[PDB]
Amino acid sequence: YVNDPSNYQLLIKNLLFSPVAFNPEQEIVYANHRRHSYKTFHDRVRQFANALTKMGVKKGDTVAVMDYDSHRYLECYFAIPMIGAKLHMINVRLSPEQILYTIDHAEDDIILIHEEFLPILDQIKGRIDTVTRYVVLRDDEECEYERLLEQESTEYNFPDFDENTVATTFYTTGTTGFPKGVFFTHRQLVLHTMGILSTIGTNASQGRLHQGDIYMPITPMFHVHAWGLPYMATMLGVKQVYPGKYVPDVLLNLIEQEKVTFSHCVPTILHLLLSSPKSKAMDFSGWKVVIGGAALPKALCKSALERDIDVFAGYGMSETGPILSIVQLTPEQLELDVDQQAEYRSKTGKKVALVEAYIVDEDMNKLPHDGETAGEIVVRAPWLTPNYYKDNKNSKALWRGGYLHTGDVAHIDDEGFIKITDRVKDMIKISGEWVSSLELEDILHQHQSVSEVAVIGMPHNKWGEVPLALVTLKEDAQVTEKELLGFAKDFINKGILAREALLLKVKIVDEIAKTSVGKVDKKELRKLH
Amino acid sequence: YVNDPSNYQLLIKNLLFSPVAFNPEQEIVYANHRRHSYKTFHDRVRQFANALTKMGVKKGDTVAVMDYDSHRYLECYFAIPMIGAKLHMINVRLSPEQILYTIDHAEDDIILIHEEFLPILDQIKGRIDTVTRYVVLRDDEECEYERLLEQESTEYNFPDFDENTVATTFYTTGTTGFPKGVFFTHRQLVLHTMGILSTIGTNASQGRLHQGDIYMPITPMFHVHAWGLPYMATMLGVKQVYPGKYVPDVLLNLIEQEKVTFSHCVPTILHLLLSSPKSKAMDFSGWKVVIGGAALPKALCKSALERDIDVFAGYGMSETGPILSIVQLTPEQLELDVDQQAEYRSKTGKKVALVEAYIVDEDMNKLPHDGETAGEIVVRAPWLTPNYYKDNKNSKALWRGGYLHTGDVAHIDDEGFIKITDRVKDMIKISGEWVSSLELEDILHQHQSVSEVAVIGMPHNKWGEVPLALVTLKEDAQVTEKELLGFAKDFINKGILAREALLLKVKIVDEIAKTSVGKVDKKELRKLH
Amino acid sequence: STIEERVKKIIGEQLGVKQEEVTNNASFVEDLGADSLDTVELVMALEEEFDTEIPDEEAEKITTVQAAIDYINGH
Amino acid sequence: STIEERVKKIIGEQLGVKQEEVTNNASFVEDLGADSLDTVELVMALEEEFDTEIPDEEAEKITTVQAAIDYINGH
Ligand SMILES: *O=P([O])([O])O[C]C([C])([C])[C]([O])C(=O)[N][C][C]C(=O)[N][C][C]SC(=O)[C][C][C][C][C]C(=O)O[C]
Ligand SMILES: *OP(=O)(O)OCC(C)(C)[C@H](O)C(=O)NCCC(=O)NCCSC(=O)CCCCCC(=O)OC
Ligand SMILES: Nc1ncnc2c1ncn2[C@@H]1O[C@H](COP(=O)(O)O)[C@@H](O)[C@H]1O
Ligand SMILES: Nc1ncnc2c1ncn2[C@@H]1O[C@H](COP(=O)(O)O)[C@@H](O)[C@H]1O
Repeated sequence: YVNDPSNYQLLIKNLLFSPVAFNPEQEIVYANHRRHSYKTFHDRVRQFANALTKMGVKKGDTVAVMDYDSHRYLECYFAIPMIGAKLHMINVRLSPEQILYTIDHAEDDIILIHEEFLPILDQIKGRIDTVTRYVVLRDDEECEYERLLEQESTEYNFPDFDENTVATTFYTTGTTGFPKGVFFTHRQLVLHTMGILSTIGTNASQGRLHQGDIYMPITPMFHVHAWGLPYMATMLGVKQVYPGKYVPDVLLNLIEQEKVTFSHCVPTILHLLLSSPKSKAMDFSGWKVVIGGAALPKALCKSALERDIDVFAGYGMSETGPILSIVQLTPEQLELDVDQQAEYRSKTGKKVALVEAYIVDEDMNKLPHDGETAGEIVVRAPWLTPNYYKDNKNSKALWRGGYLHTGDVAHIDDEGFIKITDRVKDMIKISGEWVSSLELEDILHQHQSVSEVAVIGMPHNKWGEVPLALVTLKEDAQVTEKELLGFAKDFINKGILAREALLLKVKIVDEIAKTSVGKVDKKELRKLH
Repeated sequence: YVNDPSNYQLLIKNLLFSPVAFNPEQEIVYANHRRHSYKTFHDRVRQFANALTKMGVKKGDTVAVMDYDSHRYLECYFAIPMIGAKLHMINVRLSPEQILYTIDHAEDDIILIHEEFLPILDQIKGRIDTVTRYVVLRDDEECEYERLLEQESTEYNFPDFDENTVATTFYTTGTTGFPKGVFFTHRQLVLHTMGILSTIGTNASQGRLHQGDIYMPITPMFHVHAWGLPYMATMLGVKQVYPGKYVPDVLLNLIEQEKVTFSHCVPTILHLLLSSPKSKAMDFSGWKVVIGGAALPKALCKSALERDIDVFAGYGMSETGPILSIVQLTPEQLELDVDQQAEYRSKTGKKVALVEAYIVDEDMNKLPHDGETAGEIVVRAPWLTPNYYKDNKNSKALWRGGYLHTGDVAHIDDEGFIKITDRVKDMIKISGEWVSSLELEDILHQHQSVSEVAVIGMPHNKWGEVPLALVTLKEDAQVTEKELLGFAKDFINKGILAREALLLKVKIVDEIAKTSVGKVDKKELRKLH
Repeated sequence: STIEERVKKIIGEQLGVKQEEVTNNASFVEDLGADSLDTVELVMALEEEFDTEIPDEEAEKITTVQAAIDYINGH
Repeated sequence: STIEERVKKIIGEQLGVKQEEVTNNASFVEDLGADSLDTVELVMALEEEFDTEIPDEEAEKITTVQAAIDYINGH
């Protein structure tokens, strides 16, 4: 690559080595396991670069990671892209068959896998062709990653290349035949960091991330860069605490003992934290959770506001950076009582800097922002995936009409608040994972005696939504719900179906509502059953 | 495309409309269903081109076909490539999950599916995204293909384009994680036709295909262009008989009633034909079967030679056109008795025109053709797939060292006869389908109590090879063969495993042979169990 | 439940044909349309229901209900 | 086979911990390391073995063996 130093490229190395602030004695904490300053973190990143170079990782290679939220994942967020390689983040919560498919599709060269994820590998390790090396990670001195790092020097000259080289990739299981691969460049990640820092750092007094915070993620960190927050924290040079496996009690202990002030999670985790008996004698009045999983319910928001938690909601998705919207309260709205506060904080929010976010109908006609008309959201931003990896038709359907199609139906108020009414599909979302209703319909239709199977979604608190199934039996056929539940469970036991179908809650009916054309009225069915 | 008429492009339309011979009143026979001359066949091809154009099929589209050997498949072999589209041939004998994977990978626009293959579709139809239209085929006047054709004119001006545009694609399930996609161009298919016609038409008196033959395939016709034979037959303008579903009695009736003289099959089908009671009072002394499935056994060859059948063997594979080698007997060898004849006719044969076929060791060192030294076969020819579709690492391993790696270990005599000794892997091949030993090993290792599972292959006549499994039980564990057989069968019942594992024949042992390094001695195990 | 009734009901369950409509001369491939592979899991259940072991040489000999009936009643 | 023994053996079979080593105060998530999802198929088999129906509100209340034991013996 011809440098031309006057021509500046936006790279992740500039994010690490040209931060907003850098205190060499600020800490990085891995829960009750490890602690080390920022200087040793930089040294470790350089050592990891040396180790990867020794392993034979070139500028076009892919390194896949499968582990929990820890300092090692933070080191991988930086070392692998800075060498010019591609970081493939594996969703450990997918079924083994889907995990194997994503590994084969991405063509990973090296795999860094945690010890306790080894069983999942053991039932797919035979069918993996591209992988040359496995590095097994442990939480003790026995870790292979740690032994690899300590054989290397803390010196390394990181290359400079084009800012449009791909940095990260991960696979979204949004309803389709197979998982789809998204990817982002160095430029896009740097611009996402800068834009969101501009948006949420400049807020007057509420819901701001600044250089005095202490950050602890509660998002799995293989889900779209942990909403980009680990990159931002490193940019601000703040104390970072990584909990590892999510356990409510140890999480609360970390919050108390480390004085965490900024976190992000999904509604289920927040509900679990609030329902824990250990969370009654704690001081929560310094904490700034961002809820972005799905549809922060107003009841949970009110329950959190009485604990003195600055809870606000945000909107994004796998294809969008992810962050697209955040709720910011004006100083007049900061003095409303708890009910109106809960109503405002549970909206999807206003769009962030450099985002367009129109609302459109099926003919690509921009609807008015009158506050009640609904349509699909279409966006333009500096950090959107241009297409799906190794895909053409779905890529064209993603960017139809010159805009990125989110797949969510919402209405936009006069001041700019966005409220998502539904999806453009009849799909379910159990907790933070995607599950397809059509696939469950087919699996249940493969039963011995089934007339019509239609799967709809019903709301929930510990899960957000449950995949209700409605089955009509054949002539003189009588099978209990246990039979069909076990039949569906058998598929999950083979690694075909994700574990989120373990609470399917099937229901036997005899009449199926159908439209004038005859299509199953899933909205009417939801209002019925 | 700029034509430049002096610049000649090798296209399949030139194969259809500039044949070696064209008799407008020669017949095309679909067994007991339909008969029509070559003139109506040309008219039907033009009508099918018109119908595909009306459906919106452009020059880059893919049309997938899923049916039996019939006149419709022959029409698809010509119409779809001539329009410039790509013909994806679906292997109906793969598991539904693999079929769905191949459909999604190839991104088919239209699917032409037979009526009796509908159930397989019904359990994957939900997870198909790219397909816009299904055409259901039947053997009566109710067929949708027939109704589509009769609404169109018999006039069409076929385009001329570059000869390097892709014509056909199909997926090989040779041992890997997922099926691999091969593809060929118009030029490659035309050159394969011309080269094999030159090789087998110029033979003096034995095993030749000429303009007076009557041709009937017994290869499924979705397996690598039916060895290219339907293209050759059309070039020679000979009578063609298509049997449909392979049933030994109806096949024998067609052979007798239509006076078939040239066919190709795999050893299993030939064994079934010879073992049929209807095949004792028939005159087989005009028939020229080519056996190319795998390792034509000498016993079957002798049994066929006593019926006055000109049986000879050939060698090819999915990546190679397929044809690479054919056995041709010199007039001195035509007077040997039945035993030496059977020995010679069962070899893999000499290479065909324009084929190189060296024998090499693991360091790419060309071994001598002394007749006993063995090595892997590496080939160069005008009709080899340049790589696997949407694949990089396996593509590089396929063409390592500038030659195509077959994966078969053989030795070459002084005169040029090739004899395949084994594979470069421990893989099984039940009848004409590929089955992976490693995947079965993993599935069985997922059992409640298993110590070591190793799968080897043992020979057979009705199947060619059976996938023997050797399982060592855990401490104080005793499970019968029925348990493990049913456990494996359950996976097949879910569409995960191919039906060729229904004769696994597991075996319980307590000692596993291991090398000095410790690897399971699969050859020693085969000699043991 | 004689030997013939059991054999016919195995055949009906395997190939999906009603046992009341099964004939003694029905051929697995030609008449009942059973694929060569299906006929092998067929032989498998015959053994399973008669607690015997069918050798391969004999397994290829059975192609109609009659065959299987004779082989079983004879052991 | 009392109620407590049955409950403990369900817990051991589900979470893989030996029933002889199960304690009355063991917590499904903290002590036995059961994922929130695993604890739901847990409640499923409790009902299956006691032929009852656990309402969701109560299903969230059980997090230790003791809980489940009390809920079951009380019905
Ligand atoms: O501890 P339990 O009992 O096992 O709890 C079960 C549960 C819910 C799985 C548990 O909380 C847990 O461990 N993980 C919860 C699942 C989760 O964390 N899902 C998060 C990923 S969802 C996602 O990627 C959405 C991406 C778009 C969001 C962008 C955004 O919000 O921008 C603001
Ligand atoms: O069901 P049945 O009638 O009792 O018999 C069972 C089988 C499946 C064996 C039956 O014969 C059948 O219907 N089909 C047999 C399977 C088959 O036909 N396989 C053929 C494809 S194998 C292949 O593609 C090899 C390609 C390379 C060969 C190239 C070559 O030979 O060049 C000369
Ligand atoms: N704040 C939110 N409000 C409502 N739905 C949300 C919110 N954040 C995410 N979602 C939904 O969760 C989905 C994320 O899925 P994905 O990123 O593709 O893996 C989005 O497409 C939304 O439908
Ligand atoms: N005449 C033959 N003799 C021996 N093996 C053969 C012969 N024809 C095919 N085969 C084998 O069958 C395989 C075909 O598999 P494929 O074409 O990849 O789908 C080849 O790779 C060979 O191993």
